Amino acid sequence: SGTYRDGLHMSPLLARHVVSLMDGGTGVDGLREFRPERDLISAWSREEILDDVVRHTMATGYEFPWRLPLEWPHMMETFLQGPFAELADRLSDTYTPPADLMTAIMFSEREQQDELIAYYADVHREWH
Amino acid sequence: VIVVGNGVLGLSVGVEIARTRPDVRVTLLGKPARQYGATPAAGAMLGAFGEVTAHALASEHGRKKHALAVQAQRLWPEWIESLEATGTAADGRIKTADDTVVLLNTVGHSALDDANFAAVLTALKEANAPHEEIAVESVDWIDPDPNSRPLRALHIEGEGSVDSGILLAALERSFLQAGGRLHPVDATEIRASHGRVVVTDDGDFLPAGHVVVAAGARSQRLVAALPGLAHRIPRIYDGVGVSALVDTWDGSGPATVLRTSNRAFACGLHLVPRAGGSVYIGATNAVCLEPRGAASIAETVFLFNCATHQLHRGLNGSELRKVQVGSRPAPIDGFPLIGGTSVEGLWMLSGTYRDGLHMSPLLARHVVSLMDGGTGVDGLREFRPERDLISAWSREEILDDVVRHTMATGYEFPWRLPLEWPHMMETFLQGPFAELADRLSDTYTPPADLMTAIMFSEREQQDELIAYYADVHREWH
Amino acid sequence: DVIVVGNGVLGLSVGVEIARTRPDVRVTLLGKPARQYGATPAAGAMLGAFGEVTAHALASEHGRKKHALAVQAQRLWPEWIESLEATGTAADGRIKTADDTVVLLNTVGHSALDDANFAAVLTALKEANAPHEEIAVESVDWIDPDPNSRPLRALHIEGEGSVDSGILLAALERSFLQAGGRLHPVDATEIRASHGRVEGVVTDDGDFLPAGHVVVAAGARSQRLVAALPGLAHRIPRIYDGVGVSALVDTWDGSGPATVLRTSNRAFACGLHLVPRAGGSVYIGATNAVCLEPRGAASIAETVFLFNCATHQLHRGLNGSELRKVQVGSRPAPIDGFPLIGGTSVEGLWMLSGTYRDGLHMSPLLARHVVSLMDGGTGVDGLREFRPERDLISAWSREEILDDVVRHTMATGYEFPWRLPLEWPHMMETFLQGPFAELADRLSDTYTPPADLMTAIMFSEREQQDELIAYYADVHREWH
Ligand SMILES: Cc1cc2nc3c(=O)[nH]c(=O)nc-3n(C[C@H](O)[C@H](O)[C@H](O)COP(=O)(O)OP(=O)(O)OC[C@H]3O[C@@H](n4cnc5c(N)ncnc54)[C@H](O)[C@@H]3O)c2cc1C
Ligand SMILES: Cc1cc2nc3c(=O)[nH]c(=O)nc-3n(C[C@H](O)[C@H](O)[C@H](O)COP(=O)(O)OP(=O)(O)OC[C@H]3O[C@@H](n4cnc5c(N)ncnc54)[C@H](O)[C@@H]3O)c2cc1C
Ligand SMILES: Cc1cc2nc3c(=O)[nH]c(=O)nc-3n(C[C@H](O)[C@H](O)[C@H](O)COP(=O)(O)OP(=O)(O)OC[C@H]3O[C@@H](n4cnc5c(N)ncnc54)[C@H](O)[C@@H]3O)c2cc1C
Ligand SMILES: NCC(=O)N[C@@H]1[C@H](O)[C@@H](OC(N)=O)[C@@H](CO)O[C@H]1/N=C1\N[C@@H]2[C@H](O)CNC(=O)[C@H]2N1
Ligand SMILES: NCC(=O)N[C@@H]1[C@H](O)[C@@H](OC(N)=O)[C@@H](CO)O[C@H]1/N=C1\N[C@@H]2[C@H](O)CNC(=O)[C@H]2N1
Repeated sequence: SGTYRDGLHMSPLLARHVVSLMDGGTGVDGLREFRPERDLISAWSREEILDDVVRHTMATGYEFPWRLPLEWPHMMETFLQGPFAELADRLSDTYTPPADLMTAIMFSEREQQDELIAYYADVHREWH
Repeated sequence: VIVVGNGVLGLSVGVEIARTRPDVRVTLLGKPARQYGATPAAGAMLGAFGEVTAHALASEHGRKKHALAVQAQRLWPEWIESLEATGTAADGRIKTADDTVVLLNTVGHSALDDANFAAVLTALKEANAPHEEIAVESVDWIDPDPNSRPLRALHIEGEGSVDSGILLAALERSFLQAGGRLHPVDATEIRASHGRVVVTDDGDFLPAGHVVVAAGARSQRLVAALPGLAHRIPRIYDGVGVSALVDTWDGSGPATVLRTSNRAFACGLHLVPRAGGSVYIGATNAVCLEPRGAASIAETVFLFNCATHQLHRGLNGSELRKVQVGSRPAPIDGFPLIGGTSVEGLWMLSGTYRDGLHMSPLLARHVVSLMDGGTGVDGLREFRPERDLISAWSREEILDDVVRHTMATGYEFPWRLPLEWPHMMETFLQGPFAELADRLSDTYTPPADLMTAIMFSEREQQDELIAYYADVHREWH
Repeated sequence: DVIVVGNGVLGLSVGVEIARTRPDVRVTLLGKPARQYGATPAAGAMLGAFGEVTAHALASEHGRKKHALAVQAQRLWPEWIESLEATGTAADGRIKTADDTVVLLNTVGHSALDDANFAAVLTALKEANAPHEEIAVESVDWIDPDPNSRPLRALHIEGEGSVDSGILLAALERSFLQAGGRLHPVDATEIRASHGRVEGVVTDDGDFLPAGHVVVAAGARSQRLVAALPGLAHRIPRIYDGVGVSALVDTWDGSGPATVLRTSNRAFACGLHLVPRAGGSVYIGATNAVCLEPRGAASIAETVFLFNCATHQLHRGLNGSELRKVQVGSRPAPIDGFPLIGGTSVEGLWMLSGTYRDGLHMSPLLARHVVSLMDGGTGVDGLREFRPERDLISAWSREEILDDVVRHTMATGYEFPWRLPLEWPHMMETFLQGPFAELADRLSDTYTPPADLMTAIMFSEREQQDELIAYYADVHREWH
């Protein structure tokens, strides 16, 4: 599971991998990293993800595509940085959600954000 | 008597001093270039009811300003008669229209345009002013883009316009006729000693027992060099305004002023009729911490786009005669600086922002009455030039207003964007403006027009304002 | 005595060349400092050769000749500038403002113009062995476009540059005086000829100036001036006003690009370009509308369109930059789409006009051509077809022009750029064909106006259309 955009494409390879593991083999070399039972992976710095989430947020405008005064995109770029930086810091000292999930958390209810702070904390206690 | 400044205010007080005191020599300073001059860039509308906003009529200070504008309106017919009397047919007519039509369209924020249309209607009813809501199909001349068209229209009777250029010529002519002397140089410094009252930019010195400062946006910078007055006269900034003269495709023009209510950050759309197949369109407004003598591309495009879509598509193929730029004197606390000073013989007539020209006859009569030992006009006492910064609104009201006006710049464009985006911008604008207001001062909050300028200024310019606000608190509290 | 009528780039350029190569003769140049309707002072200006290439131009014999002349003109510019700057000092300023041009391809226009014209420019550069390369858009210096208006392809053309048209005019005036030329700041009212020879020029102050040579380079007024002579009303092709709007902008930070920045030519010979200037200024242009009467002022529409394209397609920083000046000049727009260069049936009467978008670029070559002809030479080979005294050229079939005028009409939509329901462009394509086909058939059995002029005629008054039907008929009777 957790194949997001390309499980269907990878299906023949992923199926062969799991069957090899079930038969006492090692399957496909690179897939060991993606063991289902693991600490949350941190593939990017908080800094990389905060740049990415602001860039992707701005991209939702250009993809529409919007038409607006030329000052406005510069205003939105600078006023988006603070709130996303604040959310990332509030969520966990160690884990940063990738951009796709961070925007969903940003626009979720306070209760759902607090539940994620608890989840991230409980995962840290289990693995640190 | 020396009048410093050759705008509508300087020349209007100059004319009234010269006429009512034939004993005294009155000299008026300022150059024909009229650098940063608001008056020559003005249409201009004799704006009283047209200037009504919900926000203005919710503060005590705003309801006073409105009352003065209504009083000023009554002086205009005899003031024009008395200025045209010193000239001939060939000098042209000061008055270009008697009536104004206010248009409501959807090319703006509902939170400004809907509220302000209702407030104008209300203020007209309260004052028993002659007006009626008319069918949009009965408004003459206009040919808007259907997607930008008005759906409601308001005819205001006896609210009109003047040619600001013919007004200036008539004031100069009337000043000379009454014995005034025009010296085409700029004041560099006001000289005072032992608390009593000009060095000019050619090096000369002119003595006087009365100095009236009406130097538009430069008025406070000139008086603030005197001892203590740096933190006792409220700062005046440049409300930079862009307008245009257009020769219409067929030489036609509307019989009335055409306008919207005031829009984001005291911008607004209007067309003022002119003689000889020309129209005036205006006007943008941006508070700048340093003066600027040239229109931006953005200001030009916005003014032209609004006029062609919301007023007449015929303006699209019409010839651009002139792009005009002037500085509305923008007082830091949002109210004019009119009257006497702690220095004997030193008077100030400035910080009139959008409507100094309209109020000129009343403001001139007020200052002359004060100079002759009178009390002048009742309601103008609150606008003493030497004062603590007025706080006409709560920090909360101003933070709601600045976010609303910021959003309005979008709806006025008008923008097209995903429907989630306006909600995102509303919530993400609140924090930064709240943070700026708290950082600037514990006591003073700049009005919205100035707050947005401060928000997008350099850190050095923000820090300088924090020092200014602190020094003003120490002087007055 | 030689009299040059006109003080634009063409008049002054031929003036300089006559004065320099004939020190024996007195050369007098007419025209006032106001330069009313003057194309030259409103120009950036680009030394446009490859940048001016369109698919449509390079599909006609007459268009491939014009291109060849523009390539020839380019080779003269380095020595021409050297020879003009040599008569001045450092403090007079540099004529050259850039050496190179970047052509940008964005989607703020019709694919049928911009895609076809980008390919045609690339092809014409390859054919002429001109130094150039397709570069990464990320490697174009200075530009900061709106992402939705950004270029996705860019073409660096080496040795295709720009001049400050104002410093060029000053350097031409200076160089003219240095070579013994005399400037008389009045306008010609009338050319006098008798027994098929030039006598001289009546000026607007009432005076009469005698001469054995008169060169007319009065821009858009050139044909109206020569047509008063016997027979010539229907023997010299009419020139109209290609009214052009440009602007000088002081950039927010005093910066400017190192190269010319431009698109290919767009709807009705409009186009977007930025020409570098000294002292924190840039030139942006340029609109184009053929007008049947002259117009001295930009429209609101022209100003907004120029500013909107520059701020979105070139640099968003121009949005907050200060407008110094809106400039208006008249491109001399010949009715048959080709210049009027050379000799006349009247001895001593020469004409140098109808250069539309690229008179300034071709000036050194056109000046050398007319001087060679005046000295009994043949001048430049390819310029014979553009004799000023001619039947109207028919460089394209009526069919080609009707396809072109509809395509350019549609392009005015895509260049805005418009947003409308997807059925609407297909409806407009089909409903535009009939009216333009009807106009072309009504105007003449033989002559078809080029697209730029046809749209102007389409939206002119019935009286102005009828006058053109009479003109075209009178020209047919004179030549056929
Ligand atoms: C719009 C879209 C476009 C896509 N395009 C591509 C593409 O172009 N290329 C590509 O490679 N992939 C594409 N994908 C899919 C991507 O590859 C996925 O990662 C992949 O399909 C996941 O497959 P899955 O079998 O894990 O999950 P699913 O396809 O979701 O199958 C899981 C199934 O289990 C069932 N189920 C749930 N709970 C239970 C239960 N308790 N007991 C039994 N059954 C249960 C569900 O009903 C469902 O049928 C796309 C997906 C979407 C949504
Ligand atoms: C775009 C625009 C539109 C407007 N529209 C309207 C309208 O519709 N209705 C309306 O009522 N009003 C309008 N106004 C004007 C508004 O009322 C102003 O508040 C008013 O014009 C201010 O007049 P003033 O004499 O105080 O200043 P100004 O008109 O600026 O005159 C001050 C003069 O002092 C000169 N000066 C500066 N320094 C010195 C010095 N050291 N010595 C001497 N002289 C000096 C300046 O060059 C200038 O000429 C408009 C203004 C602008 C810019
Ligand atoms: C907006 C715009 C942009 C341009 N951009 C470019 C560019 O990027 N690159 C380029 O190569 N070229 C450019 N051009 C110019 C183009 O090449 C023109 O074809 C060229 O300038 C024509 O030169 P001219 O000397 O024939 O005309 P003009 O410049 O019009 O000169 C004619 C002069 O004669 C004067 N005159 C008129 N009547 C009389 C009379 N009776 N007697 C005496 N004098 C008279 C006029 O006032 C005028 O000054 C541009 C032009 C415009 C309008
Ligand atoms: N790039 C040239 C161009 O677009 N030509 C147009 C063209 O012929 C038709 O429009 C489309 N879109 O095809 C046409 C429909 O009326 O209007 C044209 N535009 C004009 N003509 C006006 C006059 O010269 C005076 N005032 C202006 O501002 C000019 N604007
Ligand atoms: N009606 C006033 C207004 O919209 N104010 C803007 C406002 O403060 C912010 O933008 C929004 N939309 O809220 C802000 C973000 O930089 O820009 C403001 N506008 C400007 N500042 C520029 C400078 O004065 C010089 N050149 C221009 O062209 C001016 N335009």
